[PDB]
Amino acid sequence: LRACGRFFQKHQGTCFYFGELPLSLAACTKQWDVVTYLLENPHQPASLEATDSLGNTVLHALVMIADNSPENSALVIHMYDGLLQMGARLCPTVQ
Amino acid sequence: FDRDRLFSVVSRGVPEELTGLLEYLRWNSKYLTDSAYTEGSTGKTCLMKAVLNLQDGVNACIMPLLQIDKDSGNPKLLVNAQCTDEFYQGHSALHIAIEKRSLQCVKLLVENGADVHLRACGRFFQKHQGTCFYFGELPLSLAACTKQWDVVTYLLENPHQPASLEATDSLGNTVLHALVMIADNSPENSALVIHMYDGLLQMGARLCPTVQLEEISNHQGLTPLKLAAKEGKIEIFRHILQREFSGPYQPLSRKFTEWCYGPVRVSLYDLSSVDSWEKNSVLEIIAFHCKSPNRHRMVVLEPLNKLLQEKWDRLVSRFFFNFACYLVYMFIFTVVAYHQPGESMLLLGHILILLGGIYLLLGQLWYFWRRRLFIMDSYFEILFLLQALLTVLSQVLRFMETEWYLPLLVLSLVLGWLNLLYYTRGFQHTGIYSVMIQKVILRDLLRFLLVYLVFLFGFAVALVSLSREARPYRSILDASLELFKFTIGMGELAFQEQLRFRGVVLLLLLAYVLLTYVLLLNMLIALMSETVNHVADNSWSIWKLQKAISVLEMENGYWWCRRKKHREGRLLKVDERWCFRVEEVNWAAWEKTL
Amino acid sequence: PYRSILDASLELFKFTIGMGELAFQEQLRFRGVVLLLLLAYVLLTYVLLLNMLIALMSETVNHVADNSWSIWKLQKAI
Amino acid sequence: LQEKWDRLVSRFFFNFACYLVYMFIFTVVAYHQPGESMLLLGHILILLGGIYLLLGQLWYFWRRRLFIMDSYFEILF
Ligand SMILES: CCCCCCCCCC(=O)OC[C@H](COP(=O)([O-])OCCN)OC(=O)CCCCCCCCC
Ligand SMILES: CCCCCCCCCC(=O)OC[C@H](COP(=O)([O-])OCCN)OC(=O)CCCCCCCCC
Ligand SMILES: CCCN(CCC)S(=O)(=O)c1ccc(C(=O)O)cc1
Ligand SMILES: NCCOB(c1ccccc1)c1ccccc1
Repeated sequence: LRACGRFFQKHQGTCFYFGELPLSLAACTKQWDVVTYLLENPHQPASLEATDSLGNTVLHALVMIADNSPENSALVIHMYDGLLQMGARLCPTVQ
Repeated sequence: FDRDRLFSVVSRGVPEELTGLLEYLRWNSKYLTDSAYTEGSTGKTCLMKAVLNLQDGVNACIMPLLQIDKDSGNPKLLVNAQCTDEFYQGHSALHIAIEKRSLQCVKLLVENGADVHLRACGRFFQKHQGTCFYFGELPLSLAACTKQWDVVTYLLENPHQPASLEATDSLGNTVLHALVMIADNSPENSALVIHMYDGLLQMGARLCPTVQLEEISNHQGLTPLKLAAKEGKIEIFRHILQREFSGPYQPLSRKFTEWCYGPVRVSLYDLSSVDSWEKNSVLEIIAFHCKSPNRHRMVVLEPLNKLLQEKWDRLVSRFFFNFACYLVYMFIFTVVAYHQPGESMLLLGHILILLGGIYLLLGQLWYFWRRRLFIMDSYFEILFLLQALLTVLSQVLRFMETEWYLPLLVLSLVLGWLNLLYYTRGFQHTGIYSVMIQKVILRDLLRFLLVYLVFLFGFAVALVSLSREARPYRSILDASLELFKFTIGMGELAFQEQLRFRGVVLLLLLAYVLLTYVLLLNMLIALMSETVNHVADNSWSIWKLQKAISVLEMENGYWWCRRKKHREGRLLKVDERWCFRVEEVNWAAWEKTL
Repeated sequence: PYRSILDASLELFKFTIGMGELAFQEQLRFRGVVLLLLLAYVLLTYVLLLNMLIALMSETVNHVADNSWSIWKLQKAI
Repeated sequence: LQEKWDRLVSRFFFNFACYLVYMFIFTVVAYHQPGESMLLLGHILILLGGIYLLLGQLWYFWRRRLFIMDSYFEILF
């Protein structure tokens, strides 16, 4: 599901950009237990190659929400590596 | 049994020696409240001595002392007796008990009939610049300024005589007002005052639910929220604006969170006594009635930051229309000044600057009449008045055909162009840049001028007197002018052979040079010392204060047309209040919450 | 003196370069007032120089010398 | 020291006022140096005033002879 309202779009104002997918939302918020289950559940697994209205994937969304603060950047990097490493299991043929 | 023996035994705390006191009082038909047993210096009674002389927390002499007075048939009460000195008027034994931090004595006095509403209104307790201790004037207010929870609850809910949070002192200050005044901006002090503020306010919902403690106004007409704005105490001022509670004490909140979604929070802020629609509001107090240096930091808080921003956006068109009308008026002024001796347009131009001068004159007179109660923030308001007065005077002089009309017209043109800095505050580009001129730049320029001009006169008189004998400087005005040319880098320092004392005159001119250089370096050093100890963030807050003052003036409209004030926010049930929705996004705080 | 804006602008600018001719010109009827305007221009201009000097001064204290090496590398990178 | 200053603050300004009067006479006489009677009276006052400051400062330095920039104005006076 793609939440593409003006509140979720990135702009100068009252907004919360996290990408537009539940997988991207579960990645911007430091929620490991949610993000793995969404990716490897047997009912309907999410795909890291999914893109929002701007074409941003999960890795692109993490970059945009990443500040230069060293508390924020540590979690974004750790989330970045974990999603990238787990992507080698679910979709090895996709870079 | 005289005063000296009685004062000694109560100090030593030996009830066994107090046996003969009752017999002596009955024999002489006297009471403990009589002037014979009170120190004439202040009016201290025998009970007051006992409370300040404590052992193990309870003075065993107090109880026998109190029951003796009851047996003595005193028409007054020793417990309710107060001092009579000018400095310590109204001081009582109950005040001493709370000060000594001894709940047991406070329990003892009220059980025997202590009046909890005794008002210590002496000069020592009144707030003034000097040796004083302002805590309000009631024992309840004293028990609140001192962090004594156990005392303050018992005084409020005791079955003998319960105190009331709605009680007021000589200035009309309640318990909440007293906490505000004694509240410093230190973050150890402000934490206890806020915690005391919430606790008394919450407990007030139990003892007096029908009474709104936050809306009680003192003799100055200020609520506890308005008093914090006037006193410039931002730390407690911020908490009241953003006060939020949950559970049974939810109605006591002023900030109601509507919905929170990640870093984005939506909160309904109460605008009661805050919106500028009502007279003597918090916004008006900060801009005009407040005089603390913190008033620029209080206009950037929420909801004031968004409340003033929305007012500015509505009135930004009025600000530029006012700016455009001033540019047109000054464009006419400049053209008429230049083309002063085709005559019909000059006459029309003279009329417009005459009508314009009256318009600014009446506008500024109306402003100062409204500002007469509290008057550097009005720096341009004075200049806009002077430009109007000189323009009116110049046009009046032109009617009388006196030649001095032209100098006044030209001085008005100079002042009018300089008044254009007032409209730099309407743009973020120019507003922030022009902040650091009135605060430091303009003040220290005056310091150098006054000192330098005095000794410019001293050297000018010296040069003229010394140069009067021949082997230049014919008067003070001339000698002042030549001496001033050294400052502008055009001073003619030459060995003038026409003077008999040619050598000495050069020495005076040289001595003036380095002595003046001392003044420039001192001024440069003075300018230099505040730049290092300066915060760039203050420039943004000071500019917002300048816009805050501006929007409040335009809300009143023009002097010739008073516009109806529009109330901000909307009436929303939260118990319905005129709340103001504020949308706030904070990634840093949200991530720390995760 | 001061026959036009271009002339009057030039004489007023000479004060900034330290060559301003501040004299009591007897040829003018309002000789006293003209001097007051010239004097008022001097301190008012000095306010502008000091404000600019203060503005220049405030970023030097809050400056990092390491940025100069990185900015130069960006210039070479471009 | 604050209570001593409050008691002697009137003496400080009286000393200041006497110096302003003395310098006002000094400035007038210096300017109007070559009606002659007032100039002669003005010359006498600055002569008597000069001796007064001379004797006052000599007495000060005699008492300060044991321990001598804090006396910067004492030298100038
Ligand atoms: C568009 C053509 C205008 C031609 C010139 C007319 C005279 C204008 C006089 C003038 O300079 O007014 C300035 C004023 C705004 O100043 P302020 O209140 O911001 O001053 C700030 C001080 N700190 O401006 C106003 O208040 C608005 C103008 C009102 C015009 C109608 C007047 C009707 C009178 C009966
Ligand atoms: C009111 C009219 C005065 C007319 C001028 C009279 C001469 C005054 C001379 C003068 O300048 O005295 C200054 C002196 C104070 O200096 P100081 O001790 O603070 O110097 C500070 C140095 N650091 O002042 C005093 O000591 C007080 C004046 C004494 C007047 C009576 C004199 C009687 C003599 C017999
Ligand atoms: C109009 C906003 C609707 N929502 C926000 C999403 C942008 S919401 O998801 O319905 C929501 C969220 C949180 C709370 C709450 O914290 O009380 C209530 C409602
Ligand atoms: N070209 C427009 C420049 O605007 B100014 C400006 C622009 C951005 C930030 C700060 C200021 C400006 C110019 C002169 C004096 C004061 C401010």
